[PDB]
Amino acid sequence: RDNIQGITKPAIRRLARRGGVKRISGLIYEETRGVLKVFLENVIRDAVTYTEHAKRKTVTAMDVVYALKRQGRTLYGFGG
Amino acid sequence: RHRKVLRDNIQGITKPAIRRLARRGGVKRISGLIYEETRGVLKVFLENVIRDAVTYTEHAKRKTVTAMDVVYALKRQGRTLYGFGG
Amino acid sequence: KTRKESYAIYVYKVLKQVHPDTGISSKAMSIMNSFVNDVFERIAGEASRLAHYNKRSTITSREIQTAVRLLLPGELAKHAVSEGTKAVTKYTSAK
Amino acid sequence: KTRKESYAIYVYKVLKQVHPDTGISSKAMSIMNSFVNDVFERIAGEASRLAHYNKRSTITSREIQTAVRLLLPGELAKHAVSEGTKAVTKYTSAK
Amino acid sequence: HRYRPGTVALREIRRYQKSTELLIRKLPFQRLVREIAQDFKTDLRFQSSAVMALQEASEAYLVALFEDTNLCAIHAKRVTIMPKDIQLARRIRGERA
Amino acid sequence: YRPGTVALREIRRYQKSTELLIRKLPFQRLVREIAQDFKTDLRFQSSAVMALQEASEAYLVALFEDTNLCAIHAKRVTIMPKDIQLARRIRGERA
Amino acid sequence: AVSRSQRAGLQFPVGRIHRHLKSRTTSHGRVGATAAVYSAAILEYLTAEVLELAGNASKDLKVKRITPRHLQLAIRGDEELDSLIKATIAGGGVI
Amino acid sequence: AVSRSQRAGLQFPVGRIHRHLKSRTTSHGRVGATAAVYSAAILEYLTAEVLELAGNASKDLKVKRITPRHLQLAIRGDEELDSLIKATIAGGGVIPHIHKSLI
DNA sequence: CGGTGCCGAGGCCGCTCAATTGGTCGTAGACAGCTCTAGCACCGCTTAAACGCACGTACGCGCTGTCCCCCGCGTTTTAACCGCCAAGGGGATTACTCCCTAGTCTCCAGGCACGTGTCAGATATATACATCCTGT
DNA sequence: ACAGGATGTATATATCTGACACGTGCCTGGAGACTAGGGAGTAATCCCCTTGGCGGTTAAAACGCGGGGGACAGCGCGTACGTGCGTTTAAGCGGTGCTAGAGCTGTCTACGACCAATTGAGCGGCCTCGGCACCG
Repeated sequence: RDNIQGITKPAIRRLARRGGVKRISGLIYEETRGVLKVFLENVIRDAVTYTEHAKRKTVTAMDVVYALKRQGRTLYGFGG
Repeated sequence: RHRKVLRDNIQGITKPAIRRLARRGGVKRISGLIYEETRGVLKVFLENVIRDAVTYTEHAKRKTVTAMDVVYALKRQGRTLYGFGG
Repeated sequence: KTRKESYAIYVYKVLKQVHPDTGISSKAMSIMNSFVNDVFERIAGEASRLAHYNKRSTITSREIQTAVRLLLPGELAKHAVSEGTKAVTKYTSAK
Repeated sequence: KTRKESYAIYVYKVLKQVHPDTGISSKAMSIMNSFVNDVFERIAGEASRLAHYNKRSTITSREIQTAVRLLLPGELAKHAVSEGTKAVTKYTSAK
Repeated sequence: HRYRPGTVALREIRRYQKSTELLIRKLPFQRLVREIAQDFKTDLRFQSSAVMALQEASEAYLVALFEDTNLCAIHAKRVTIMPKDIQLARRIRGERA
Repeated sequence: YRPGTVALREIRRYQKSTELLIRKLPFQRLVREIAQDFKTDLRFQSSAVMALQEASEAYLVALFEDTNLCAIHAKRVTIMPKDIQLARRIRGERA
Repeated sequence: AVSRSQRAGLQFPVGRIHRHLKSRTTSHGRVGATAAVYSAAILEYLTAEVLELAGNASKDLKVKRITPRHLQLAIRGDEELDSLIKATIAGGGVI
Repeated sequence: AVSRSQRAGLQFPVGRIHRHLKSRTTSHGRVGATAAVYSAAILEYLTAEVLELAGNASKDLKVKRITPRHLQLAIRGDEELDSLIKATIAGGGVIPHIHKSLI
């Protein structure tokens, strides 16, 4: 169990259930593991760069909102 | 003194023209019902871009649409285009 | 500790204007606050860009009106520019 | 008639630096000019946004460096920040 | 003598891919641009460079759409594109109708 | 019982609610592991990792909905990795 | 002591919007007092539209408080605001 | 008696970049002296990469003059430059790309 | 459809700092006037491209086994969740001070339209070779 | 399974002309010199929110078994798009001319920036109570 493997099969299954997927194959688990890893990597690079600019060592919520705001995937509900 | 209320120019994008476009696009074979729908999508794309460019050039109080304003309109739609004005 | 600027009171006021009895959760209030800040940021940025395009330096009502005719889609923009002209006329035709 | 600002001469100079014999068409020169203006506009906008985030008012080298670490992807950004630090050190360690 | 059906298509693929020049007749496209420009505001004139740039952006967007629909159809175990492929690709990208 | 009913039950149930689906602690461990590379020994506000979880969940939901459209295009009812890769290619993230 | 917001007959703090617009400008950017009331009216109309849609959805669900789920429902329900707001509502949900 | 570009050993106008950055900086904002130098270096390196790629592309076609087709080929050839320039090249065309089931 | 509990949210103070009105100025735009570059409208001529159509042949769509494989349940087993306690790193202030950058004056030189004289690349043409299409 | 054999493509040369790199005269925005003030760098101090850990506790993961279902080769056929042919049109070019709106330029004025004395509304606490979150 690597640290990526926390995103397990029933979690991704329920996620696809929210999207309306009726039936899932086998390799989708590995596929979405890789995809979500890529996406979180892309966000967290920007968040760490913001925080390192601000001379802080704590990734606050405001910088996560900023990083999502820059990447065309803005998110409300946290101020900014 | 304007004349020539235009009509039927949507047929200007003729069938061999769209054929040539898709040939550039990397399409091998085309079913005959494509032409109407690609005419439609071309219509709506030009509608949005021309609308934004017209709003620009009307803001500058001009009776004509310069190229720089079309480039600006395409910039505001995420499809910015180099070569002409910026 | 220093107070932070918000918009919550004005959202509450306009809500009570349109709906006299209903309420709004605090989390939804924060959502609306962020949404107001986002829309106003977009309008201000677009107006600044337009003023820099037309080589002017004073953002009057005209560039703002063009910004809402730009961002918002059709009939929403029409209602918006109508309310804007109505408000600015009520402002100007006063003491 | 009033002259217009461009970048063409500097693009020609850096081209002759990297490639001593080749040439560039005028249309391609206009393309590169627009591309330079676009990248610089993106960097300036991002630096202004970052300075407004951190409640500061003086865009120094730090916010610019963060802007290029933001916009450009990884190893291109690494080469960019390396050349930036090298240039600013050559500037500072002078008369 | 006659070619096999499709070989001429691939010849035209190579031809119209390695070329660069524009692909829609200039005057009909300009007439269409003015026709769409009518209802938004009357008595409009156009710089020729402006209509040129509109043609460039138009052909670019249509080429991207056609390439993406070809990707969709070749995923769909066919060779001929179809209007539902175009509608699917636009629905994925973010546009709608 | 029969297969094909509990699925639709899950569709209804998991679209009625709005609560978090990915369980919090393994996701937070994943976030800390990923941030371990781009800098050393970070710290995270709980609100920040909550926001990251919310955004990632929304993104995965959107991707699944789109790849479901892609799969139903090919007359199947079961998605496949080529469908997800096709959807991400069409959006253009190419990652 | 006439409270210019009421002189526009509006709820939004037109002085605060004025000093907000005062900063996000070009080098020597100036804003016109006629523009602040216009932006205020724009924000007031947009908030009124979104909140009345959310309140209609709430009275559909028979709840005095408006939850973020109501905001998600109202935004994705009417096509116009969804076409305007491409954002992701925190804790909202799907359709 | 020296210019800031040669003072830093660059090729982009430090004064012009400084004036532009002063012209787009949140009216009560100020612009540091070194920041213009940094921005000029950044733009110089980006132009260096794109122009070197264009030259390497044109050299394989035996043309001493760089054309927009060469710009588009050089940009779409590389991956990360393609990730940067998301725009459209006027008259640049597309890259020769043929898929699997097209035969 | 009522019961009980919960604290989230709505209404009520103290206060302090941001609107606000009054007075000045000066600079930015409004506007009238004048030019003239460039966009619109014919006219004619050529001709390449659109267009109609006649076959036919690749192939899109549908149907049929069919075997992998994915969903549903059942049991265990495991690691998340809640609650609570502890230490302290770092976030968030205030308070100096001085480094740095906004200005102004003077100056001139790198930079920008303008011309022009050379030539690199488009175009054409005539060779020297790939390349599909039946086929013994 | 290469043998003809039209049918398209390297390739070298010839031309040719518009494009462009380089040389000019000119000329405002960059540089250098100085001064002022104020933004932030650093220094210190407080406190809080973050990490760490423990212990129960219990819903969710997780193998595993089984049974139906659907993904998919494989045929098979029956519309339809490619590949031509001849035929017609309007795209393009080149001119030719007409005029009007883009672009400067010079005045004039007006409105917004700036400064200050004032005061009230917007926010931090804070109380409190009833709208909702569950439960026969």
